[PDB]
Amino acid sequence: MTKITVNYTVDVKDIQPKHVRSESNPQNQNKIRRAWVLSLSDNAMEVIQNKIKSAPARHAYYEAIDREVSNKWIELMRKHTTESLNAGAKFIMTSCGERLEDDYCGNADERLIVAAQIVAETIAADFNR
Amino acid sequence: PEEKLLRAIFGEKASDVKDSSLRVPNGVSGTVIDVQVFTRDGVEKDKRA
Amino acid sequence: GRMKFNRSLLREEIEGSGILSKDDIIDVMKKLIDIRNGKGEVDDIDHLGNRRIRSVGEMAENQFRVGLVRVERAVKERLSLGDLDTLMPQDMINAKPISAAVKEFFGSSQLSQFMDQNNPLSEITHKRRISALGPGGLTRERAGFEVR
Amino acid sequence: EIGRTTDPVRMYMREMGTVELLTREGEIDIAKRIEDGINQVQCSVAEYPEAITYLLEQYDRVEAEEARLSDLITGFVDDPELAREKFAELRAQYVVTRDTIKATAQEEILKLSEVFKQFRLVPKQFDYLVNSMRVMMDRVRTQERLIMKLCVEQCKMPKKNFITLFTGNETSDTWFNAAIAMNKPWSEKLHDVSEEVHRALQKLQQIEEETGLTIEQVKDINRRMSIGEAKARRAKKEMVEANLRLVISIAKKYTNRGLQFLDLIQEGNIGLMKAVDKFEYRRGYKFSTYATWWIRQAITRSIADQARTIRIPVHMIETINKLNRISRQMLQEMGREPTPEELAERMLMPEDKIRKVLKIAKEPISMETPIGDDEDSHLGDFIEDTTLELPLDSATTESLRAATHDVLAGLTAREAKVLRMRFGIDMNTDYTLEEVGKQFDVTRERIRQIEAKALRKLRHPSRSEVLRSFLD
Amino acid sequence: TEEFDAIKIALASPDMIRSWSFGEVKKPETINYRTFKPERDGLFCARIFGPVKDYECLCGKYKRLKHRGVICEKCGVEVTQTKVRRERMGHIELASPTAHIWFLKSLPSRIGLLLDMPLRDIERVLYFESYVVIEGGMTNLERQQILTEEQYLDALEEFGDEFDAKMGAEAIQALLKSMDLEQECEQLREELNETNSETKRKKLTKRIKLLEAFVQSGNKPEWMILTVLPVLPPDLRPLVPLDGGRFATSDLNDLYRRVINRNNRLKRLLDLAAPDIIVRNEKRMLQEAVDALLDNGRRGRAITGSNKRPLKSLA
Amino acid sequence: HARSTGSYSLVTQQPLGGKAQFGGQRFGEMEVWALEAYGAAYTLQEMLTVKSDDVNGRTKMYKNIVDGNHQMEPGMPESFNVLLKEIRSLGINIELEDE
Amino acid sequence: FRSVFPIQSYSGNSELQYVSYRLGEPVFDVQECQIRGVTYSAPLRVKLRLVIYEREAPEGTVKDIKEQEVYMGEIPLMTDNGTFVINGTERVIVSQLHRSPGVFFDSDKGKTHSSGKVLYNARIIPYRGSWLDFEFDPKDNLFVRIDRR
Amino acid sequence: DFLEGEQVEYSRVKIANRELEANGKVGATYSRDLLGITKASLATESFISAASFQETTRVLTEAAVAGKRDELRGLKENVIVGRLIPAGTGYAYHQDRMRRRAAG
RNA sequence: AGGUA
Repeated sequence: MTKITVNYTVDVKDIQPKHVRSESNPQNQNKIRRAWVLSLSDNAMEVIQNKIKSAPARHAYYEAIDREVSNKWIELMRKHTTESLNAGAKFIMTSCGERLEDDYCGNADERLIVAAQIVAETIAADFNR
Repeated sequence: PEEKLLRAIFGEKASDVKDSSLRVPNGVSGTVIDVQVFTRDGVEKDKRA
Repeated sequence: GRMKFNRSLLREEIEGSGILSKDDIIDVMKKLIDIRNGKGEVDDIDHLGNRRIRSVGEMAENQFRVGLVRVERAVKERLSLGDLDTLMPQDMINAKPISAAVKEFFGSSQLSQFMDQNNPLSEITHKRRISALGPGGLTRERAGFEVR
Repeated sequence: EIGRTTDPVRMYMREMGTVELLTREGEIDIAKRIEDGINQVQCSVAEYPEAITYLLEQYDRVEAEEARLSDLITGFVDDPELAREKFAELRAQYVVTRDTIKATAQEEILKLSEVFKQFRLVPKQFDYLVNSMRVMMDRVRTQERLIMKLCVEQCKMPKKNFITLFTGNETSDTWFNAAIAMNKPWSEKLHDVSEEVHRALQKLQQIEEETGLTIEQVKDINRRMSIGEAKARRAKKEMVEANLRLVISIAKKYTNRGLQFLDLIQEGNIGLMKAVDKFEYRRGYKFSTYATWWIRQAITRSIADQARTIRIPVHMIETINKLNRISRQMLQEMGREPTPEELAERMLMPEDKIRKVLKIAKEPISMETPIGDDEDSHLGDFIEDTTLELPLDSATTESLRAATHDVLAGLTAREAKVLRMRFGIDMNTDYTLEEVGKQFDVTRERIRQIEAKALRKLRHPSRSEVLRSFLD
Repeated sequence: TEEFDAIKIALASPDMIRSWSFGEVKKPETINYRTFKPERDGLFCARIFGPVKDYECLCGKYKRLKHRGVICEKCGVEVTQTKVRRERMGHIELASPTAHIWFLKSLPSRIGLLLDMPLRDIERVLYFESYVVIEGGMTNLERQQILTEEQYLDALEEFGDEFDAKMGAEAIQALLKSMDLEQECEQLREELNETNSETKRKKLTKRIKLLEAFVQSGNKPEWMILTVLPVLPPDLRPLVPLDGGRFATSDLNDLYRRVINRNNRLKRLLDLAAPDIIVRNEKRMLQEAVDALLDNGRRGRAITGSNKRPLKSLA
Repeated sequence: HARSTGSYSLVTQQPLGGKAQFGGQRFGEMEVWALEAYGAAYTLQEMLTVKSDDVNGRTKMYKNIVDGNHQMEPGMPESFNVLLKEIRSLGINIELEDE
Repeated sequence: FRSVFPIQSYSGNSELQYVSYRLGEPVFDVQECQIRGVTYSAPLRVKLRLVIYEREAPEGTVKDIKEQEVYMGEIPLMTDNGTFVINGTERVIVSQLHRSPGVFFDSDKGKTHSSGKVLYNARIIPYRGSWLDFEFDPKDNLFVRIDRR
Repeated sequence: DFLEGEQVEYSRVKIANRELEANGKVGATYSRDLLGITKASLATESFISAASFQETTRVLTEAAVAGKRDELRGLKENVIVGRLIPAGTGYAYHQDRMRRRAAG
């Protein structure tokens, strides 16, 4: 049987470069993939390798992981905006549109890493079965 | 259908050969001063040649 | 080309090998450097001394040389593909490429024109005409006021 | 290389530069490993009975004179007598091996594989045996993957546990009870899908019965097969990659004569692969010599097909080439021109066929070429549309239709009605005489008499004058 | 007789390209030389584009105006009006997906800017100079990055059956498949409300504007990579007889002949499991031919035999 | 050179060709601008569709003039249909949409 | 002929040597050439010799065969009016004015790489072959360009 | 989008709408920009006009990727289509069509 | 190709 999956949770160095792309003008995505990669240990590496026996199947599985981490990141940012509005933050009109006040703002990177870690724990739970 | 009706009426039938004679282009006139006939070797000559 | 080459480098020679030598290249560099220093003088590309007239004979000879080059390729292929011993050489020379290319030059070319034949003066002018266009000359993408 | 290049020719040369040329004995060594691979796959087919049964069926068909002898076998490693003797002893070995199924069996299998070692068969029959064994692999893996899908998606268990427990017999109820023995929840869940799994196991056993061998031996033999064609394909690809330079050198001679060089080398590579599939060193010749003719044939085929804008048959292309060569010969001999009479004399071909062939040998020209040697107008700007009816003729047709309709209106009811469907006047359909008669409930000479009466009535110089103008 | 208030221009989908097509052009054949009846199923085909002469099947079966609402089922050829041959389009099923040159070498490269990826990289990937990762896995390899031959080999050796990377237009199309527009739009909208950095906000604004515009266009980015190539009606690329050995033929006809030849050769090579070098070469063939057909002149010109002149292209 | 009927073209329907009777006179973009400068609309439409490229409209006009009637079918010039088909020949969708 | 001949074989010691050329008399005169629509041309016949040396050793002729007056094409012959008849139409070859082969030391002016100080460049224009360019940059450096690369 | 190069007529009708309405969003402020005649003709509302007399390939690509939908109402657009121009004699016709559009 | 405005 297969019940071994240790998540490499919580690190200050989980926010140190995730924005790295091999190429110019970094944008969203390719930080999501790094986010859910660094959230899993090499034990999870080997577990994913052994559990799924097909390259297209693992490919689709990684796409599903990307999709779910993106969805949870989106919902976490939505709830953060909601609680900021409930905490007294308003919408500041900049030349990009609405934002929140700096004292009420954090950053998207830590939200993404938290979402990736929670999804990593979810995948571990699905893999310890 | 109208052409078929007319050929049935007049008793005429389609010609086996179509006219392709060289006409003088409209707008020009004049006298035929010279006629050249070139028939390749191995092909029967005609009277004019 | 050789006589102009020696003329612009101020040599008493007016003849020599067509292919360049290292000395000629070095002389060209020295002359260009002297002009850069202001000692030399530039030469117009519009002076009739720098523009040469290829009459009918020279153009025909150049095109015939091109035909000889392609038939040379054919001959060199044949000399190894064909017999390396006695075989009659008329069977290995091809008249089609040379004649076809010569006919292409004389018949269908930028500088082979129907003689404008409505006056004796027209014929004389056409035969005396000098064209800056054609193969190896100037395209109409010009003006380019200098040459005009 | 990475040199801001946009020419496939350049980096094709880069690709061919990586592989180093071979020597004469290098080709022999590569063909030797190819022969080892093909002998391995032949032994794998040998251990498979059904392909041999199919081969014997075709041998029997040939003996019945229903198939060509040269479409089954080509040469042997020491003719109808040799083929008959080898197939007779081969049938004997096959039956003596099959009897051991339905120590000794291993010896019979070894002797069987040995007696196939003499056979050298046509590539088509060998490819058929390979495809049959491949579809055996496909069906075996399909049954295994069906069991996979059922046990995994219906019982919610990981793919890792299945491999250890199921493998070893794979066609019995032992693993069912073995997995149940641990009282696992998925073992209990398997009891609701056990019927489908058992039915699939029954189909697997039926497949084994069809093969006549246990499924484990099927896997062993097919894995030996797979490694066999893997080695063979690797060696063949090595040969093809190492011999690209010959293709490039041969094609560059044909490039000066029109057609893209890249297409020529691609076709030459196709011919090179064909030669590699057909190459042998038992002949004793050099591989380059054999591949040269194949590449030349491929290049000639490419020039015949993909270089002519209009299709010209290969034999017609060869006739054109012969005509051109003889024309050049006569031109350089007589020194004046190729006269059609001598061209007719040299060929068996009359001369009118010669001139029509000469017309065919020329390729179509673009309209984008300027008419008059670089006038800013193109050739296609002058081509008249001959498929368009002139408005003069369209107006004439309209007036004729109006006149015919008026004239038919000038006749009686039934006569005009018969005429309308007889010739298809003013409807988009035409009807035969008997078809009109059936609707007029009169199927006799009467309908044609009515038509003739209408014609005779139209003969009068009161209804024909209006139609007289149209036909002069 | 036709009423329409506006004209829409958009990305043609392979399905609607097949919708335009009446038949698949499978052969580069044109005519029977001596008999000028078009071949089947060549660039000129009555079975696909309609009959040559007015209202008669090109088999000698039906010659009348009566047989016009029913097509000839006794042979491939159909029977309609000849003007239909001026409007029916065809389609060619490309064995390998091919990139559209217009979306590539325009000064703003729509493929380049949609992938936010510089032009040299697309040129090298498409022309088979280097590999690109079409999604990775748990590797140290980014979702998108170009790799050379030895780098790709080292990645493959270091990382096993987790590494999805291809080369050329197939890889580009896979990348466009793996990219989702609406989800990225939502992500950018969330990030903009949270981010306060000037440069980050500018990047987010530019990308959100681009993606929202693309979504409003209602186009799928994968459509930029041509899977099926439409072919123009034959009448718009006419082949008309002319006296002597000369005949007027369209440069489009020769270009499509080259495209069909290279596509069929690619199909044959794939069926024969040809070595990777040869199949890459033939995909290069197909890409170059398609680029010349769409726009000959941005790829180092294409000339034909027996005629030294840049071939006319659709652009 | 003067024509009212004669040589049309294959790829387009612009009337031109023939050393016996030539085509019409090129009503280029300059003349289209000249008509647009006035309130010249119907004359421009005649220049564009009826007499230039609309084969159906051209035939209908000839029949109407012979019959003694002066009106036109706007139709669509065959050149524009050629343009649509040729744009569709690329990987580009172009369509005609109603309101 | 003397430029292209003798033609040396790529291995085989079978060389083709030129002797002379002879112009055949035209089969048709100017008048009948114009009437018949055929070119007014003279056949070109050339004397050539194939020489096979010692096989195989250092050079030196062993055997030689001579082809006399081999026909390698027909060249249009010039009329007394200074014209040529090619397809029954009397054509003229216009003399061409073109830059002479040699060296031109031209001045580059009007475009200065955003620096001013108009420059100089020397172009070696061959009668046949590849151009050579020696040009300057506003940094007082000299550069070589074979053709225009 | 606070930096969008937009046609002034649409901007003017939008600002008129927001001013007459109680909704004063956002906004909205604009600054007129000057473009060369080639650029102005190149960046028109209709891709047919831009593609006709200027860089055709790039304009067509931009329109296709943007999914533009030109609604005519321009002399050259209707010239290409082959209907009456919306100028002079034809202006009466198009004005009629304007009444037939967006209303029964 | 050349010539015309």
